[PDB]
Amino acid sequence: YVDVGPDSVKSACIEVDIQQTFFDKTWPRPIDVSKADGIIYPQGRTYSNITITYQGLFPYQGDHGDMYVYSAGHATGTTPQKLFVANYSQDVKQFANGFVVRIGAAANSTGTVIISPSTSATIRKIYPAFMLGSSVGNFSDGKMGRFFNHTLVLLPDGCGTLLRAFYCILEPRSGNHCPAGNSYTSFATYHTPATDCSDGNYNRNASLNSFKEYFNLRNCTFMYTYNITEDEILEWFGITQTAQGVHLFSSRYVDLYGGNMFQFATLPVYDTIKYYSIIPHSIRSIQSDRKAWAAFYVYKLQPLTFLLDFSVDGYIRRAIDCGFNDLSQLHCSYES
Amino acid sequence: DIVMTQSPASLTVSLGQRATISCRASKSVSASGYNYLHWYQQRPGQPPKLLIYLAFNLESGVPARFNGSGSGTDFTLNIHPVEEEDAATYYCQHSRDLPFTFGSGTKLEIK
Amino acid sequence: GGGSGGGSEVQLVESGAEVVKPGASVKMSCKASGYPFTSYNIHWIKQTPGQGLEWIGAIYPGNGDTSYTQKFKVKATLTSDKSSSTAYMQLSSLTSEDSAVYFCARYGNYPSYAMDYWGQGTSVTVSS
Ligand SMILES: *[C@@H]1O[C@H](CO)[C@@H](O[C@@H]2O[C@H](CO)[C@@H](O[C@@H]3O[C@H](CO[C@H]4O[C@H](CO)[C@@H](O)[C@H](O[C@H]5O[C@H](CO)[C@@H](O)[C@H](O)[C@@H]5O)[C@@H]4O)[C@@H](O)[C@H](O[C@H]4O[C@H](CO)[C@@H](O)[C@H](O[C@H]5O[C@H](CO)[C@@H](O)[C@H](O)[C@@H]5O)[C@@H]4O)[C@@H]3O)[C@H](O)[C@H]2NC(C)=O)[C@H](O)[C@H]1NC(C)=O
Ligand SMILES: *[C@@H]1O[C@H](CO)[C@@H](O[C@@H]2O[C@H](CO)[C@@H](O[C@@H]3O[C@H](CO)[C@@H](O)[C@H](O[C@H]4O[C@H](CO)[C@@H](O)[C@H](O)[C@@H]4O)[C@@H]3O)[C@H](O)[C@H]2NC(C)=O)[C@H](O)[C@H]1NC(C)=O
Ligand SMILES: *[C@@H]1O[C@H](CO)[C@@H](O[C@@H]2O[C@H](CO)[C@@H](O[C@@H]3O[C@H](CO)[C@@H](O)[C@H](O)[C@@H]3O)[C@H](O)[C@H]2NC(C)=O)[C@H](O)[C@H]1NC(C)=O
Ligand SMILES: *[C@@H]1O[C@H](CO)[C@@H](O[C@@H]2O[C@H](CO)[C@@H](O)[C@H](O)[C@H]2NC(C)=O)[C@H](O)[C@H]1NC(C)=O
Ligand SMILES: *[C@@H]1O[C@H](CO)[C@@H](O[C@@H]2O[C@H](CO)[C@@H](O)[C@H](O)[C@H]2NC(C)=O)[C@H](O)[C@H]1NC(C)=O
Ligand SMILES: *[C@@H]1O[C@H](CO)[C@@H](O)[C@H](O)[C@H]1NC(C)=O
Ligand SMILES: *[C@@H]1O[C@H](CO)[C@@H](O)[C@H](O)[C@H]1NC(C)=O
Ligand SMILES: *[C@@H]1O[C@H](CO)[C@@H](O)[C@H](O)[C@H]1NC(C)=O
Repeated sequence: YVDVGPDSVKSACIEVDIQQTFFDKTWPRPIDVSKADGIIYPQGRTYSNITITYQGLFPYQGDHGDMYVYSAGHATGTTPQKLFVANYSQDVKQFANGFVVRIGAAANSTGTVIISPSTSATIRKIYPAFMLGSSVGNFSDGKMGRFFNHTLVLLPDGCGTLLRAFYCILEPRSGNHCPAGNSYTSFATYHTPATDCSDGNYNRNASLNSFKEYFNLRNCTFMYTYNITEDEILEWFGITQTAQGVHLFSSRYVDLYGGNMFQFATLPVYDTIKYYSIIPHSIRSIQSDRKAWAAFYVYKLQPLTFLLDFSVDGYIRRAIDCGFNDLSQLHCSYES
Repeated sequence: DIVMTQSPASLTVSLGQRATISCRASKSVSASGYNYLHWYQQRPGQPPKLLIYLAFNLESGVPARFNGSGSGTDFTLNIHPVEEEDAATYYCQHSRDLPFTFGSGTKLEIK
Repeated sequence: GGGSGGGSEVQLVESGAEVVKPGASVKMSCKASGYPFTSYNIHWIKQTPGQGLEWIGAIYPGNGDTSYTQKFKVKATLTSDKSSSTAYMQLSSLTSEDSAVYFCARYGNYPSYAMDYWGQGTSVTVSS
């Protein structure tokens, strides 16, 4: 086991306000394989200026996915108050074969700050946070969303400049509003931009510290960080699991401008991941300085046959989901 | 809010005999496979020293005559066989959840 | 009972002793050395002859967060300085019931989760 730093000294947790209705929004961004949306580049071979038929793990054509969105939290004047989150922690999904994630999709455009539906602002990219594991159950007061035994946490930190991946037991804390205490509604992470994101000094531990307020980290077997370059470009994240471990994919390190996903880590996680949930984040802004944070989209992977169209430099820029409709199947059979 | 009880208040023991100190918590101090109970030894005019951590682990330099044991709410420190250098006051503390608390302390004297 | 010899790597060195009048306040320091100052919480403990050890509270030097036990939420105020690697405890509204030796100690994180290292204590006396 590994040392992951200090426990929280806080005697209670920040109060968390769940209002699903403010987060129920239809901003559809479905998979378009003709733009190679959500394609994990096939592993073990390279191709160029050619079209192959391939059987791998892909999201299917036209899948709307599940949309998630993070919001600024309550404020009064210049005083951050309760957190503002959707009902994500109780919504435990099934990992199956894994999933890919469309990150920062609506950036640069304008949208709502969620917590105040009339206020609008320029939308900025925000990275998603995940909790994955093999055993789920209830918290003490009946609520779903508690992960047992070792749990894989994927938690961006450093105002979007870092990804932390760690695999430990999550011991719920007992203070007021904590998962093992009174008036528990949901756990969340947060950071406070006034103190945590002043230029030159991004706090690389601000989100972890907030996580550490709801759970004590115990029997941790690893904790990795992955530096992330600050920009506002559309990018894709993927995760799968084999007997060799959990595999993390990103477009960001190889094909930043195209979206092809390449493996950038193998985590030594050998228990089968059967469940995951999205960890709600809330940003402790003051009222005047709220921002809009781009929704992200999570699409499940299935075994599918695709036509993959490799450009000359070797990247996939067009594809066809053979099972999509009759016309696409006609294109597939016409290459055999 | 866990409260620690130590027994006895003081005890005098002959060289080579065994000393047993008990600690009871008002509520289980067990989670995640640990018992969050620690023992400190304190000599006069000095600050406490950590002896045993997480119920039964000896800190480095601490001889094996100290044996810590127990789980949940009831713990005991045994010193066997006692040497002249073991005359101290012994304190238990839990770290299960905040606020942390210590026991009243047990003063050990040697003949 | 002064069991010394040489020095260890990690040290907490509390400030000197104090005698003050009732109603005053006193502010004592704890200067750490030998470890990364902001990854270890500093805890404070009151020791008076007829109560043993009383936990006061603790501070996280990384973001200044604090915790107190109910009996001390008001009496004590915990602060830290990163540059000097120092922790401070200020006690206000002093009565005779506060004459005691006060300790700072470091919580060791993994493993142990114990007070691995203690300062030598600050003696505070409140004479009527
Ligand atoms: C912000 O969050 C980060 C999380 O990312 C926290 O990072 C913690 O921070 C601790 C800093 O105090 C640190 O604990 C120390 O770690 C060293 C071991 O070296 C490490 O170097 C890397 C980090 O830059 C680690 O990632 C390494 O990890 C290993 O395992 C990981 C698995 O994730 C692999 O990535 C890697 O390949 C490798 O397998 C590596 O572990 C320890 O030496 C140190 O131990 C000290 O404990 C006692 C001190 O109080 C002491 O008893 C110990 O014995 C020493 O005695 C003398 C001092 O008395 C020494 O001089 C002797 O040499 C003897 O060793 C020793 O001093 C301690 O555990 C964590 O490692 C680090 N974790 C990670 C993942 O980065 C920050 O704390 C957070 N900051 C704030 C602020 O909250
Ligand atoms: C977040 O999402 C979750 C999951 O989708 C959602 O869970 C729902 O919680 C409510 C209660 O908060 C559950 O309501 C139950 O419904 C059944 C069907 O009638 C009742 O039997 C239950 O009521 C019993 O308990 C009451 C006292 O607690 C009694 O007064 C009552 O008479 C019954 O004895 C209870 O009403 C609901 O089943 C789940 N839904 C699912 C799919 O699990 C949760 O509420 C959401 N949280 C927020 C903040 O939006
Ligand atoms: C939001 O707006 C920003 C800023 O205009 C967009 O970033 C820009 O994205 C384009 C392409 O995605 C980048 O162009 C690239 O230039 C490089 C290096 O000079 C070149 O080698 C490539 O062929 C590529 O065309 C451009 O660098 C980048 N701008 C910045 C400042 O990084 C971003 O894409 C927009 N996001 C959305 C979701 O609309
Ligand atoms: C990850 O990102 C930061 C850069 O912002 C790096 O940490 C900085 O390193 C430079 C010197 O290399 C220092 O001047 C800064 O003070 C560091 N910032 C800190 C410690 O917060 C870090 O080196 C990068 N790591 C890798 C592996 O790329
Ligand atoms: C967390 O890690 C420690 C291993 O260091 C586990 O503690 C062991 O527990 C077994 C039986 O439960 C004992 O036989 C060992 O002596 C313990 N070792 C210690 C305390 O160092 C603990 O069980 C782990 N917890 C979980 C849930 O896996
Ligand atoms: C790519 O392939 C086409 C036909 O398959 C051919 O006409 C063209 O010359 C090729 N380009 C390169 C760079 O090989
Ligand atoms: C699951 O819900 C029941 C309902 O009150 C509760 O008694 C039980 O303890 C919950 N599970 C856990 C692990 O606490
Ligand atoms: C993990 O915990 C779950 C429920 O607490 C249980 O089904 C399982 O036995 C535990 N893991 C192992 C390896 O036993």
